[PDB]
Amino acid sequence: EDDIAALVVDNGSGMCKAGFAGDDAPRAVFPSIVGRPRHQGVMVGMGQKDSYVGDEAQSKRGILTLKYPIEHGIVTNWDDMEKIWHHTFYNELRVAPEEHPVLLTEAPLNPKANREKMTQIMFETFNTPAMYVAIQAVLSLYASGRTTGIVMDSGDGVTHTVPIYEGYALPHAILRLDLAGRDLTDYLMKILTERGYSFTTTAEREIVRDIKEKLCYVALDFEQEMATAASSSSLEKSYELPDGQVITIGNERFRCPEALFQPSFLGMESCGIHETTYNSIMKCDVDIRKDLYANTVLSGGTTMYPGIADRMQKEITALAPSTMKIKIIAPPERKYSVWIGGSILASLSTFQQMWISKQEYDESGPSIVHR
Amino acid sequence: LECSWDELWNKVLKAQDLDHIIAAHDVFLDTIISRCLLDSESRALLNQLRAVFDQIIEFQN
Amino acid sequence: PREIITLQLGQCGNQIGFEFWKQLCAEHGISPEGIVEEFATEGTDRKDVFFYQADDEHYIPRAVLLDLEPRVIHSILNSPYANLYNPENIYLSEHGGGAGNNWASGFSQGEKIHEDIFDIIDREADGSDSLEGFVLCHSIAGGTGSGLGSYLLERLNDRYPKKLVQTYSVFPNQDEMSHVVVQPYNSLLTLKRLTQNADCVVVLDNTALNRIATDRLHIQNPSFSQINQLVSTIMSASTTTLRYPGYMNNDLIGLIASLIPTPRLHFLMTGYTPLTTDQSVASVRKTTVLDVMRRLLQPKNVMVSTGRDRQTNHCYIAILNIIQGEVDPTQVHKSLQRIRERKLANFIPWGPASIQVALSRKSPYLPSAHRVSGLMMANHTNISSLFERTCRQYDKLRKREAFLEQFRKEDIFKDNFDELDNSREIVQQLIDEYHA
Amino acid sequence: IGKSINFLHQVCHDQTPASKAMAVGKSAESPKDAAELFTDLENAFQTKIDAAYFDTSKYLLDVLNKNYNLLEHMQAMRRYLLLGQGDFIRHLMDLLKPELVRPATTLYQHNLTGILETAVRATNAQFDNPEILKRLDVRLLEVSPGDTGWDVFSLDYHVDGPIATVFTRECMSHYLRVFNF
Repeated sequence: EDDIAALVVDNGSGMCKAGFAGDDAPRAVFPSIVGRPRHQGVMVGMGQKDSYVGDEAQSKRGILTLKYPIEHGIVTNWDDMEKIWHHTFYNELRVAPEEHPVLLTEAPLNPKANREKMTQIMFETFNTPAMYVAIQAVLSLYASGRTTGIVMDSGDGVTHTVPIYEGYALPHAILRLDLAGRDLTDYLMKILTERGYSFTTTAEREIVRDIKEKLCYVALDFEQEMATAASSSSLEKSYELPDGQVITIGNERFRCPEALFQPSFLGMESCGIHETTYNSIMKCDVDIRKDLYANTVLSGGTTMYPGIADRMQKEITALAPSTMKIKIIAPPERKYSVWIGGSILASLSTFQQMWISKQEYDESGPSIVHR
Repeated sequence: LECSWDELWNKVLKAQDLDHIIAAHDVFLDTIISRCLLDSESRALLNQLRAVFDQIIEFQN
Repeated sequence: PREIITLQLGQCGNQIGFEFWKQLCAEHGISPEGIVEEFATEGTDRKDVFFYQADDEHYIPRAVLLDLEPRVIHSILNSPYANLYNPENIYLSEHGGGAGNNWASGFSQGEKIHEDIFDIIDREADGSDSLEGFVLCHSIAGGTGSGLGSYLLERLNDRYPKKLVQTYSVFPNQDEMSHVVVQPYNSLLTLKRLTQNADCVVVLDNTALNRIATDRLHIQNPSFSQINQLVSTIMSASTTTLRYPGYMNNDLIGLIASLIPTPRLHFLMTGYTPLTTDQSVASVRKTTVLDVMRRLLQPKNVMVSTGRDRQTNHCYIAILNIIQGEVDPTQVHKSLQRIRERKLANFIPWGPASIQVALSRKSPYLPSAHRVSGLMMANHTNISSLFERTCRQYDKLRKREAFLEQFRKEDIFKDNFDELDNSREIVQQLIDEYHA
Repeated sequence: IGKSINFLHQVCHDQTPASKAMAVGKSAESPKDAAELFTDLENAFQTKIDAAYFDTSKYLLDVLNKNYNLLEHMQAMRRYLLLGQGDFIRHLMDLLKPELVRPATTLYQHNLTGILETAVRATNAQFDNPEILKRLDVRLLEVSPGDTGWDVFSLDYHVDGPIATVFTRECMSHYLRVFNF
């Protein structure tokens, strides 16, 4: 059919999340890496292979050098980008995309010269029968059961603030802000160094990116949360990693979500998350502004916190007018909210003539994406 | 040693079965033993490859 | 362990071992203060063959540098390199006071820096487990490299008797005699110690350097700075069985045993095809093994000059042909076939003769990975042509009265000159006699 | 195809090769044959057994490639008893000459393993993480201990698990003969 036999590949900004449609989480997600040997010899670890990719490159990362084919959300090199597509279809799924349509993703700010490029790869090399290039912004909105609103994509890529009005986005309100989650995990190592615990192993730094979502919590009003630290509150948790190095949280717990609103800890004069939210809506048409306040959606892997839903709610009124109903739609999962929207789209009734095939590709070439 | 190293190792990466791994190995491991020492027709060889084995001990001591 | 302590000595001999160490570091793909790619350990499966073991992630070469000229050891500290060199153990700060151009200078400096010269090889063999031997990397150029090399062949031969001795001797140019003027004298003194107080030598000529230097190097001038390039490559090729995986004669005393008929007949001709690399975009057709080992027995690479009239009444007996790396190495026995149909070299019917083939994997580093290299180590009995020529240069200078009293101020006071001449003629008759 | 599913039961899994799209297939087929006139398929039946065949054969080599390093052990026994690399075995054979020259003992085995582990820490250090080095031991025969010591010594590559599937009993006995020459 294609009801369960349409493949959902959500090429995110640092992890490819592949799976079959009609599920609520991806089958296999892992960070997208490739690794190129410099001199080939006798191997070590996993058996003879031309390249260690993906999850056989994440098992050995000190015998190889890591290179993301998707860097800052966008494909930098297209040769190695086919190599991770090759990895997702045949190792971390196993089906041939020639009988099964493919639903692949895009950035809300990739150039069109790039967009004809990803259409040239799937049709020729993987020889897909049909596919459709879909925005990540609209899919996360679709998992939240709306068709209009603005999604606050904060992923392992570029922060997007995309107001979509009836599946059509405003091409004069998509701000590219340079805050990424990978910027925060990196900020967190260098203020751990003020406590006296410094990294020197790449494996200890991988758990910094886990701890950021795991141990670290968000309370309302950080400013009094450091004030309650001065009267010695309970909030300081000390993770033990077997070895002498410690990753503790407590005086760096609240600074690291505070860096969402304040990029000055990172050392820049750029816009904050609420600020880049407010600048995007403040250049939108005055008649459909109301529909964007009431359909604010959090999405991405940066806003993975238990208590960031209400922090953004008590915080966003103090910018925008109060004669606006602003309601923060915060799902507990949201990394997979792009993927759950991409699977649900495969099971959409009104999508069985919005497929981009090889025959329409044969009549107009790779500008059939113009659509 | 050469003709046989380039027989096993290059064939196994062509192979897709596991039963083809033993098909490229079971033809390897019975030639290696005939061309080295023992078969049952190589007995004119290994009377001379063992007669030289003891001749270098006695030439040495 | 087969640890060798290289004994760099003389004005040309320290500089050719200087780029010998520099060649090894670039080809193992490791920093010379450090390590950066672990593709260096996956690729070279033994990097301590000629280095001290690791425990700081450094590799300290197994070298000693004494030379009577302080210029060569000053040619390290005015070079940028000095982290692959130790200023207490790999070099001392200035040896000798000698000018030098006297063989009796370096012989008395050897009998009074005698304590420090045997305290620099046991400061370079305090990590040795089992010593293979000593390679005396000396020059015959000057009285610097030639005077002191004659002392150390006696005392390493009665203090360490089951150890390898092997020298990579060079001779200075015989077409200019301003370069060293004690040259016919010092060559014949050092030859007495090589033919009964040594085992194997590898003889190398400068008039045979310039035969090749106008052939593909396109320098007419007799280099003293691009003379260290040609030498460090053919040195590192001889032990590619002992640094990269061998199989049979995986030690260097495996190769060297197999190239000696009997002593005072061991002077081996070296030939090495790729001195410069034009296989850089014409390496993609895949340079075949088949028609490139045909010159590893033809004189179109040889480092020792001889006439061409002695390549038919004198015969090679042992020739080593080292091919390296993928090249389709299962058609390599097919290459050794096409030699005999040509008779690129004539071989004695009188007892055994041998055309020896080996292979070892190539360097992890790109200019030394698809660049087919052929290492020739011949032993041809027309090697006496240099030696009769040097003897002819010896008898004429002793009748012109230079170094018959100007070399008798120290260590000779009795005539013992016709003693060196008569023994020199015993060795040359014992060579020609072997081939029938 | 029925033999191959049993070889991943020597890896032990309850997984139908790779994807779960092979599992949907069993459910689809039972109604599709049932609904038909009374007719069984059989020109199409041989078509999806190709798509099953390429799936379970590349995957049965990929389940090993993650875990056991099969073909890596194919190169491994060859350098330790088919004498593939001489720098590994000369440096063995050097350190082994003061014990093989003397009469074998009842305590012969306890020193020959120990010099064996320090042998692969005097030419090797990048194969500790590999199990090559945890899969070699000392082989001794029936030969009476009056012997010289040489002849009875041989190294053997120790095989276990689903890797002993391809390292059958008939093979290495013949390598024993070829090691000796």
